[PDB]
Amino acid sequence: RLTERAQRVLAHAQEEAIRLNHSNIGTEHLLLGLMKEPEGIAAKVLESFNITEDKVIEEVEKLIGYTPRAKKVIELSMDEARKLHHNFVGTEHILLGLNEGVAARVFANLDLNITKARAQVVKALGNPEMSNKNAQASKSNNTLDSLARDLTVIAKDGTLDPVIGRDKEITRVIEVLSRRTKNNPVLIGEPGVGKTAIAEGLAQAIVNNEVPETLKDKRVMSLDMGTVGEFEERLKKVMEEIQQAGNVILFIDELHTLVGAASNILKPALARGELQCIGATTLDEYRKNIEKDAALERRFQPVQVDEPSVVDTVAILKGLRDRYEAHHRINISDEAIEAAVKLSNRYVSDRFLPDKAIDLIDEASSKVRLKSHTTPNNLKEIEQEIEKVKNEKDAAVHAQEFENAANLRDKQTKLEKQYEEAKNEWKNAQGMSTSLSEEDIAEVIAGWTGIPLTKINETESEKLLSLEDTLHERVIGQKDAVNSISKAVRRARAGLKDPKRGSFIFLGPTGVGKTELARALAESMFGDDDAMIRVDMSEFMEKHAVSRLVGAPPHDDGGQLTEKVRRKPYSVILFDEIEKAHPDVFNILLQVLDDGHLTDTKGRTVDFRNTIIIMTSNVGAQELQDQRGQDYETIRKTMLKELKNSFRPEFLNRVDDIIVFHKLTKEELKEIVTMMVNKLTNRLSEQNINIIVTDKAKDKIAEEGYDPEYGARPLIRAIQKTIEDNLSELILDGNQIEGKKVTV
Repeated sequence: RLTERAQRVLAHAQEEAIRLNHSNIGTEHLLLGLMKEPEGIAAKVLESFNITEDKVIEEVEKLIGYTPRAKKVIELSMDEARKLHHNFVGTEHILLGLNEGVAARVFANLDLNITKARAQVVKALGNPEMSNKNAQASKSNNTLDSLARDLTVIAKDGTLDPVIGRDKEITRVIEVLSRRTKNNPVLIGEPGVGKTAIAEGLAQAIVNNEVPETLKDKRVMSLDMGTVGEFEERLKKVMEEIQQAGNVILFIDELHTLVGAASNILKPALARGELQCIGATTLDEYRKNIEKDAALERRFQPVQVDEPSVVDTVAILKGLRDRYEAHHRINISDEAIEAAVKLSNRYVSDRFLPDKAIDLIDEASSKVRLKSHTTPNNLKEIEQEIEKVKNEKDAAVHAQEFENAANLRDKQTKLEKQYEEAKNEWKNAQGMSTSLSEEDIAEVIAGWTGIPLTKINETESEKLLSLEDTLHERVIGQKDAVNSISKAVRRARAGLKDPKRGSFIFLGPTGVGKTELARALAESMFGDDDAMIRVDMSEFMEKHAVSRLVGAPPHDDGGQLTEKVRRKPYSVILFDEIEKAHPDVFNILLQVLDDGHLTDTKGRTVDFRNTIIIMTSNVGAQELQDQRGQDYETIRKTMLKELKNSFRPEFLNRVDDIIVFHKLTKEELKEIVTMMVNKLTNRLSEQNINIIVTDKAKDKIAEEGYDPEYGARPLIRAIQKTIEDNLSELILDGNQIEGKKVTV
């Protein structure tokens, strides 16, 4: 039938009949629709000559204080289709149909059909705009108080200060009011980290008035969420007032309203279908609270960026790099910014990097600022010079010294003699200036984590360089397999695997570097081995696939490890004896191997690629006859086949690498025992005691305990069994201690 040009406002002038509830649908539905709001859309050009638009609004709005007269206005409006050389009829020739639509009284809003309206048709384009670019009928074309306090005017002071970077984000925010659905995005995750300062980005657009054509009217107010007998009847009061005033928005500041003094206070007024504002909730509180309603989970749009990304933080950081510089009184060599984002990026597994890196602006800036806080030892030596006798200088006044005389003015002259030097070298020595990286990185995370080693130094031009080397220092051997890994998930790093996507097999007996270099492995990785978690795949069989996958058909025995790592922000996993099982289970252990995570039943989808899992085998004592010195390719290919006997390439094509044991010898026995000596060097020679290494006893007992069954691990205890008891010898000595050395 009709078009988009202001039949828009006749469909919603039929909503103006629903708005204004009148038994004659009046021209003030056409015009109090056509004037959508009391804003100056006065932009109708006829407030020049005779009749004010706002005067029409007031007097016809007192007349209320298609109605076939105005259904003939539909006709006379369609009569204007050929009168002014058009295709179609536009937006204000409704009013050029509005003979009847006048407030014709003593103050008549009688409407000029010609008078200077023809000069106003020399004004309006007319025959250029027939219709339809999509439809080109746009805008200017041819208690009310501290209960809702704001920051909008406070930003419009300029006192609130510009954060930067969220152009697309605040753009999204603009798009949310373009919904017909969900007028807030509940920013989830870590809100208010700067996401409150994203709202400062929004009021920042208000003070800019980059805030558009339309949205300059309504404004952000800050809610008062505090306590009073009843708290809430006042709030129900102020609801109808400012909601009736209706030219603002507010926040839920922190909490969705689930309280006792009540929860459903004006949550029914929300449920009245009204009231565009902003809520507040997090990731799992979207998942709890907002989803706990599932009408909250209906009504708002969940959006976040986190406690955020990289160059976002570079943006807002180098933008606020003047503001918080007016706080912390230092300013930046931006390599500190680089290394800061870089390192707390590498670190913080449970909290997030960047508002914690704003907190690094706090810690590091507070650190240089605390070589920069209080009165400035040699200036304090000058203060000792200020600090010999005023605090006892004087009393010769009290009685008859002929002596007041001397020592009085001796120390008058003598101090003031020795004084203004303090001013001179003090104002000189009141340090260097900008916030350098090196030590306001190194010193400060040394104030947090430490050692400018694995905990700080760690540029991976260092450890990726000496990587294979470094772990090969720990448990020697398998260096082929070592940089088969260090190579292998070297190219997990530099992004060349999937960002959510690694498994490594053992070939030997336990604790030969299985326990010990799976140990020393993760202890090299992030400096600490504690991440790594065990199930044998002799253990995960059928209903440890139940206690691996939660029940309801067969209990909450699901996950021997699930709820732990579910709570954890970081872990590493090692599993054992894989083709001790059959090709059937390798699909559920392959379900561990999936997803860029695992799907068990309990809690959360996250990354894989930050750390590693590891596999282990021991069965191939048969192919040790192959070792009894055939190659990597021979025996790895042999138990790559014998591997593949039970295995699945879905499952195996989630495993990275076959990892050998170069079974070990008595020599590697001797040398990991030599590492055990270097342990006691590393711990108990910290009393810095010298060491007799008697190779009689060493190769004696080493010769003894080279276990065919157990390998090396238990013997280590069986070393110390005597040996550290031998230390007790030494402990009960206190004599062959630091600097000296005995054994047999």
